Amino acid sequence: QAVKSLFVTLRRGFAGTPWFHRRVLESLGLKYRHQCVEKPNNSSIRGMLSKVPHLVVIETDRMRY
Amino acid sequence: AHVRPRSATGGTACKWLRRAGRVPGRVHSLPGANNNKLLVHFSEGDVAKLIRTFGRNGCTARVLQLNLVAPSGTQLGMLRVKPTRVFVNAVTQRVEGLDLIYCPPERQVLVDVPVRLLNDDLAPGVKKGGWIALFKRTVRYKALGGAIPPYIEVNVRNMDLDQDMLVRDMPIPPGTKLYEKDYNAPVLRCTT
Amino acid sequence: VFKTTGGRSWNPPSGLRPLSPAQRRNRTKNLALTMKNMSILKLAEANQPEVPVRLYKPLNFSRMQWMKKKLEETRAALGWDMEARALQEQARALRVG
Amino acid sequence: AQQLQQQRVAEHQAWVKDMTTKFKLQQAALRALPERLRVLAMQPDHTPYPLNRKFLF
Amino acid sequence: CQAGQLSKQRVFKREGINDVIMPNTTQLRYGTYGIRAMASKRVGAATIEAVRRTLRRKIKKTARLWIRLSAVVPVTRKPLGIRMGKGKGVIDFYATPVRPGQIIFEMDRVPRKVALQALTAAQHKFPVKLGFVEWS
RNA sequence: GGUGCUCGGUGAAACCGAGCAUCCAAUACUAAAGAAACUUUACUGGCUUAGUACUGGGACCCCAUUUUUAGUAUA
Ligand SMILES: [Mg+2]
Ligand SMILES: [Mg+2]
Repeated sequence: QAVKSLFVTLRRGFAGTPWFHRRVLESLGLKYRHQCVEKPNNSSIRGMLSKVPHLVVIETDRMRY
Repeated sequence: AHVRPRSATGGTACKWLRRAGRVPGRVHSLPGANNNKLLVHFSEGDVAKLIRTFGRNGCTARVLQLNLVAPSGTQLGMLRVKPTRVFVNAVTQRVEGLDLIYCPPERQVLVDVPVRLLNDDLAPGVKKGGWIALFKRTVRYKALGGAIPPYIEVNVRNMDLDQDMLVRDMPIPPGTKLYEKDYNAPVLRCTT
Repeated sequence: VFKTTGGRSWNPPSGLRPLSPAQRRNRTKNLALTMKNMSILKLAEANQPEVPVRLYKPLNFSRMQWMKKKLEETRAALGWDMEARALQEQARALRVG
Repeated sequence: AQQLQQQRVAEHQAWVKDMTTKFKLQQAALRALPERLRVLAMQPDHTPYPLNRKFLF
Repeated sequence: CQAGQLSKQRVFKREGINDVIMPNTTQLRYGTYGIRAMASKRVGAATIEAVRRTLRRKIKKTARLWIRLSAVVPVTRKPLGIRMGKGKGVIDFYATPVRPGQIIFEMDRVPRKVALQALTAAQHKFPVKLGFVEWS
């Protein structure tokens, strides 16, 4: 039941978003809406994701399977 | 006073507790070695009852019997606790916290006892003219756990203008030390 | 938003028009997604394996093009004995193979 | 100069040891006796001196 | 209701919105029956004297009136035809900052029914809402 | 064996000979200052129709733990 990775999907856009949330979304590797990337589970990725929880849809690899 | 242990709260559990109809609080005494404080949540009916029949800023002159209730080894618990600094609101005057102190029958707890003023109707100074002012209402002093005094009755049968009741002379129960004794400040004055 | 006066109609003459149930349904859906995001973050923090997972990433396009340019300018800047020297150890590797 | 400090140090120290021992005796004197005897013992006033006490001539 | 000082100084901010809900200047300290505000509003000296006489009309000589607010904040108002700019205007009137939890009129043992009667006339002449608080 | 208050001694040092307070080798109250902990809440970051749309951080003061003192007591 160990969370090996996370799957992060944009549900919002880039327009109207402040530049620092925009930079966090850039460094997560998300560019377009409805785009899902697979991210590791370490404290760096979790810090990036906790900065922007209202713009993304996070899900566990087991959940996505 | 039915309460529950309230494991982990900040300011968001407290807003949800207040919406759920509960009032938070804690008991702090170091009963066993360090303080081992216990967080608790009461109800607005219980807290309103204490602040109505005993009043706010008073109510610390009694040792209420707390009831630790589960929401058996879970539904058991009764502690002797004394109120300290009930947290009222300054707009709607609702009460948001209790902060009680555990008060076993032997204790050196500080108690803020009120002033009841025994004989306002009869005094020579009050009937020459006017009334009497009460500057130091609720004089606080040390007490014992099993003998906390609910009321302090200052004797006002014989006071006149320029005759003041000082904090130094007050009814002192046995084993109940006055906290501030070196001061000579006017608790009562016949101001006209 | 939040303007009643000033000649520009950002609102009706009444200073707003409050939330229809469609708007409240949309805000409830978005808040539910945000709550599941931070709950999933707490669960992933509490269930992270020791020696965490590294995923395979390729070189980005900038390193890739830079290092292909660098490798192509190694190829022009090689000495005369070099490809025979590489071929000798290439043969010697597969004699031991 | 060692002797010069020794004279004053020995004289002043012997005198202040005498005063502190007298202070010890007057501290321990007034305890085997009831409170009225304390009241006579703890009266902090003195009669003015009679001036007929001629000093070292 | 006037700034009892030597300097005709000037101010920058005219607001007092901050809440003191916990034990923070929320209990009565001089009287036993108190009148408090419920929302923040900067109020002028003329209103303070008008409410003070309006509730003093319902107060006997054996009832002290502990006022808690003193008008010591200069307010600068420009005259009618002055164009916008060219420095700060002259001091016109004195005002006070009122916070949502401040008791502004606290009374002694004048009866609670008469204290509630005085509160109604005070709240009629006052711009922001008023509330009843007692020593209890 | 410890710090000081100063008499002197040289080298400018710092220690030496004295002689009192505890450091050890006390308990029991009171008034100061600090230390770390913490309920509640102000205050805030993000979100925001301006907070029965939320969520993270989080004081000050009081109470309670305790340290450096000083003053008043004990045989
Ligand atoms: Mg956007
Ligand atoms: Mg918050």
